[PDB]
Amino acid sequence: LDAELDQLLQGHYIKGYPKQYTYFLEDGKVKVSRPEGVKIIPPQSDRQKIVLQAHNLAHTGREATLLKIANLYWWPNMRKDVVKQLGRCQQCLITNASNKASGPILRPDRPQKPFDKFFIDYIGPLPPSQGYLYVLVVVDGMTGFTWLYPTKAPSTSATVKSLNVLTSIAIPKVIHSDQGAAFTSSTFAEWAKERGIHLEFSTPYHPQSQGKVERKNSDIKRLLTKLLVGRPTKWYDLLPVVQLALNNTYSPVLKYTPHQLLFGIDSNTPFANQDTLDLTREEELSLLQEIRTSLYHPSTPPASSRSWSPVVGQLVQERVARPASLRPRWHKPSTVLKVLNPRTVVILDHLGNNRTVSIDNLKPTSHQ
Amino acid sequence: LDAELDQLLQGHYIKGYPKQYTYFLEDGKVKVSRPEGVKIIPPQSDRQKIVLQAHNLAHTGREATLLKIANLYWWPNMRKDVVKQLGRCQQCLITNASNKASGPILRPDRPQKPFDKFFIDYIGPLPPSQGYLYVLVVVDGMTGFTWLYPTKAPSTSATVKSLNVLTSIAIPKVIHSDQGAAFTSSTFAEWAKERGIHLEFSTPYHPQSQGKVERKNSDIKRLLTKLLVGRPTKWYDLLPVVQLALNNTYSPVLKYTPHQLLFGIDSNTPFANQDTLDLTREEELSLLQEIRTSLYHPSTPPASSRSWSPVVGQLVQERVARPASLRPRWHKPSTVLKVLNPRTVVILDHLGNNRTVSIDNLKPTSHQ
Amino acid sequence: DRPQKPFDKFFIDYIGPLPPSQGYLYVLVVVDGMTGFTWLYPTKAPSTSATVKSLNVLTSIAIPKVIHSDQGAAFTSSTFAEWAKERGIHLEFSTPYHGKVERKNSDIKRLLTKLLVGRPTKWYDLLPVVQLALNNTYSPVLKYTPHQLLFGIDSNTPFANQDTLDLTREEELSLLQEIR
Amino acid sequence: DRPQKPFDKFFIDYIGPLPPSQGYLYVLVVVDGMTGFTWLYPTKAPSTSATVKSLNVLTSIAIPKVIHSDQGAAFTSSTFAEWAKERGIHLEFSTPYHGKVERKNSDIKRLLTKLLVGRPTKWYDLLPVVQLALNNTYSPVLKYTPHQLLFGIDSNTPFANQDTLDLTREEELSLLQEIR
DNA sequence: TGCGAAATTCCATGACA
DNA sequence: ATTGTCATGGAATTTCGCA
DNA sequence: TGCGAAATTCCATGACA
DNA sequence: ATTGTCATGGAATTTCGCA
Ligand SMILES: CCN1C[C@H](C)n2c(c(O)c3c(=O)n(Cc4ccc(F)c(Cl)c4)nc(C(=O)NC)c32)C1=O
Ligand SMILES: CCN1C[C@H](C)n2c(c(O)c3c(=O)n(Cc4ccc(F)c(Cl)c4)nc(C(=O)NC)c32)C1=O
Ligand SMILES: [Mg+2]
Ligand SMILES: [Mg+2]
Ligand SMILES: [Mg+2]
Ligand SMILES: [Mg+2]
Ligand SMILES: [Mg+2]
Ligand SMILES: [Mg+2]
Ligand SMILES: [N+]
Ligand SMILES: [N+]
Ligand SMILES: [Zn+2]
Ligand SMILES: [Zn+2]
Repeated sequence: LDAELDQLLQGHYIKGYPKQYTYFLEDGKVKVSRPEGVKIIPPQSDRQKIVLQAHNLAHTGREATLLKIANLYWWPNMRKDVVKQLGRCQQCLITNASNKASGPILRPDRPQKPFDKFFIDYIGPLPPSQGYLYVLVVVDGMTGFTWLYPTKAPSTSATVKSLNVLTSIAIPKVIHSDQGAAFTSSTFAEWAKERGIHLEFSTPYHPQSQGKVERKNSDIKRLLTKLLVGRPTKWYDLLPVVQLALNNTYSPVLKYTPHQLLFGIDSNTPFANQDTLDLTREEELSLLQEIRTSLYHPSTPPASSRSWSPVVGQLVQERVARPASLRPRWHKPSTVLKVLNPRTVVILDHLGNNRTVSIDNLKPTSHQ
Repeated sequence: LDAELDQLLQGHYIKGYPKQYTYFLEDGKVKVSRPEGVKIIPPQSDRQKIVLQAHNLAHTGREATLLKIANLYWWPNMRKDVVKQLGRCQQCLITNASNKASGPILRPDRPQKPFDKFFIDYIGPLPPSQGYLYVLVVVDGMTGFTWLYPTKAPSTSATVKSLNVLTSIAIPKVIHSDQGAAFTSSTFAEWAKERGIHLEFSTPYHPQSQGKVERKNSDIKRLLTKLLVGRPTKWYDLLPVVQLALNNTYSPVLKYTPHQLLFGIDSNTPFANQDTLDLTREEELSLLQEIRTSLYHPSTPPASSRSWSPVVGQLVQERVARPASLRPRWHKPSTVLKVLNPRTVVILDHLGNNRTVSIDNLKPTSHQ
Repeated sequence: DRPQKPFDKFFIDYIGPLPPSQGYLYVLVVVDGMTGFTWLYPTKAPSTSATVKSLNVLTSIAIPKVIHSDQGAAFTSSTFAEWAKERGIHLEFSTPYHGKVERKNSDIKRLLTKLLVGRPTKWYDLLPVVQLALNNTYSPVLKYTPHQLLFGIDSNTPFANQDTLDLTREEELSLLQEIR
Repeated sequence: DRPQKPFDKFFIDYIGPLPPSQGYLYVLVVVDGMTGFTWLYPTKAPSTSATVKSLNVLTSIAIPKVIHSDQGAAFTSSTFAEWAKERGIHLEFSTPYHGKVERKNSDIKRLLTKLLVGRPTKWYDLLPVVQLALNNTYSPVLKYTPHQLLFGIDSNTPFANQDTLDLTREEELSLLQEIR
């Protein structure tokens, strides 16, 4: 403060104030002759209020703030004081964008068997057809085999009606969904428990986690689109056609159709494959087990040069899901409790609840 | 046809049919013993109908189509016949996604002087404040200096009222806009002509072309957001504050505020710069001209490995702007007349109109 | 001759009229020959129309090379023949008035009969568990269940409780009451 | 002493009452001392309130170190003083009852007077062209126009047609009619 | 004529309907 | 007939202060 | 034992509210 | 308490047919 600047004026040395410049008094203010010009050295107990005034002009970050301040002042380690404020500006922390990328995606193992894992999701609303508005899409994780059901609503009640029909064929170990109202209702949870099916949920607002079903939705819409060109969009009657078409389409990387992976033999559909005509069913099922274990598995891609990785105890901010106009895109800071894996974390929010969350919906709070 | 397959059966050589395999007759169909198994060689006049039937199952591309066909048949050069069909499937051509990236962006020269070029654009609707719903944003190209006007509508009439106030200060050579209704009306065009202002329009649905103003919109919303945290969103009264704040904020890359670039001297605003206090105005204006010519200019980035470049005479497809549900995302093919530059082309649409269009809204029609 | 396979032959047949359950009266029974897998569809009538709606659902999952039925009116109709022809399914009829499939069909009747007593009206809801039972039932002749044969894997719902399937004295007495 | 600069001093003053144009009666005149640049704002009244609305617009573009006025009621009000203090603008009053700026102010009056005859009611629409004229007018004393001095460049609207600014015999006769 | 640390520059990231 | 841009904060690089 | 061309594999691009 | 995916069509690479 005014104590320290007394010492400096008479010609003593103070830590941080390079001895080799001329420090003088003028209009009751301590000044210094810097290469850029004369600047005022405010007392230490003045410095916070100065940094704040500068920052608040436009809520600028480090360098834009510094450049204003440096117009009138000099002191030792200005940017340290600049950064200290930026890390305490609530509006900046919750409004500004992140500038660090998530770590590279995981590629989970393919479910080992048909019926180990189902991924499910709604599509719509689409244009009314026969008074239906949505599709329930169910995709078996191992095979890619897909069931399609038209609904009037993305409701539990419709989901239960639909799965009751599908589960006639087989009961799956796990059903994976996103956190849509239909799948998180307790009516659904009961239905699952009744049948020893385990429910697994994606982290919120992260459809990649359900990538298999989401990617099937695309193909479903793409085929429906092609088939409807130049006609009115009456899709209801086409759903079964699309179902059969896709389940019998080859994935060029795998060289198999979902149907093949599910049954080990084509049914009576166009261009059916005849390669196992001479094997017994037992021999056919044996070769199927071999094919199922040796399918291509993609490996996690290289990290971008400016990715960040969650550490326990770190301050991080959840992305706001449906930000209103002129409202921040980020919630208040919170703390990483557990790192489930390099892409998923548990956070304590400030409220403070435990929230399981995708690294893609986080940014690491700047300036510690 | 049946002529060619007669020759083949008796043991002759025909071009494309490798002589070293055994070609036989069975159930009235010519067959061959291939490493993968016995396959039927359909007659040439049969082959189109076969490729079509295969493709139509799910409207599959090259390899997924081929794999079906190869289940029953062999002939010479199957994929040639496969590709020939894919290039004639109207539904595939207008529905499928592109898989080639545009060439790297251009970085146009900064306008040389204030008032050479204005970029203008609307923001909104925002929440009602004082019964206003939009902002007119005007950004001078050389300086970044920005004018903000609240409007009830993104209308010509409001735009004219606003520019009448701004043009009090100075008349610009050119005003650049996007093709919003307000800027393309003839009422506007007249207003421009009256004053010898040239109107320049972006290619449709390509806001990058107006990158300067679009990027200012972001900062405008960002500051408004910070200032409104924890209050109702009454922004009207804040517009002038935001205007002044931004115009006086430093760009760290440039080391100047828009105000500085426009005037060559700070006005009476917080942390005003004092470096030219001892120069005359004439000396100050002289140094300003020097600063204005030596500003950082970014250079066009490296091309992605799978970019494409428009050639005159090439078939290309315009992106559909507001595709309805279950409707193709691409228009019918059209022809490149002129290549204005590596990122902008003139196309003849089929109707056939001349359309000036951004390479980012084109894909090159596959399979020639 | 080639070894027998799934989807080589579907054996179809009707069961009913039954006590109305949710406005349904019949069950279309579909049984794959090779695997012995069973698909059940509730209908309102043994008509070509209801057969066509129901098989339309199944054949959107797998298409048989051949369907086999008796000479029921629903199956011998020219509409049903046009339907099968469209789909490239050959139709096969046993002659009028006369073991894997047959034992399966018998189980289905016997298993229904067992569960539609005390509740002759709640069978519509039960169809899915009926099928799971049928399809995860040990086959005396082959080592495997139908599920196993169709998918090449163990099932997540094994029916270890092979039941009696026979009527107790209570069920016997009050199945005689239901038709009295 | 430092050389004089833009935004060092704004000279403000009212002109009116004028023939009502779009419900406006006055013009607030703002002139930068150093450059001679002019900003005009139409008001309904020479009140502190209208001054405050109008300058609020201007000071959202540039803020003067000092505003200079005569001792008009609008400018000597304590409200206007609080306003200036908020903005860090020092206020300066000439004493009651007594050349760059003065010649400028005179031109403004003379130029208005010329254009508000034959159309004493369409001046609101004309304010923007009035300003462009004033700001792109050659300065006898300095080589440059105000635009040139404020922005350091040539303008896109040069007024090569330095006009008469004097009233012809027609204008003279029918300006005497307008007040008769 | 080289050290440690502070300043400055670099530049990927993301958002402008 | 036209065309991306630039605030941001860690990381990388240069400069400073001192010897 | 090496050539030209056909087949197959590679893989960036983009879209799943 | 959980986690991207995969059809697509030019380009790159391998294999084929023949000698
Ligand atoms: C209400 C519960 N809920 C939450 C959000 C709304 N959500 C739900 C979805 O089914 C989707 C969806 O399919 N896509 C499309 C998309 C985009 C990028 C991708 F990488 C992938 Cl794989 C998919 N996006 C979203 C979303 O999160 N938008 C912001 C989404 C859902 O049901
Ligand atoms: C109706 C005339 N019209 C056409 C389209 C609607 N448009 C107009 C705009 O002002 C914007 C706009 O600001 N952004 C945001 C944006 C997105 C990415 C970027 F790189 C940048 Cl620089 C800006 N997008 C679109 C748009 O084209 N959405 C599909 C847009 C406009 O007025
Ligand atoms: Mg969903
Ligand atoms: Mg989804
Ligand atoms: Mg716009
Ligand atoms: Mg815009
Ligand atoms: Mg019968
Ligand atoms: Mg006066
Ligand atoms: N995994
Ligand atoms: N340029
Ligand atoms: Zn802030
Ligand atoms: Zn097609």
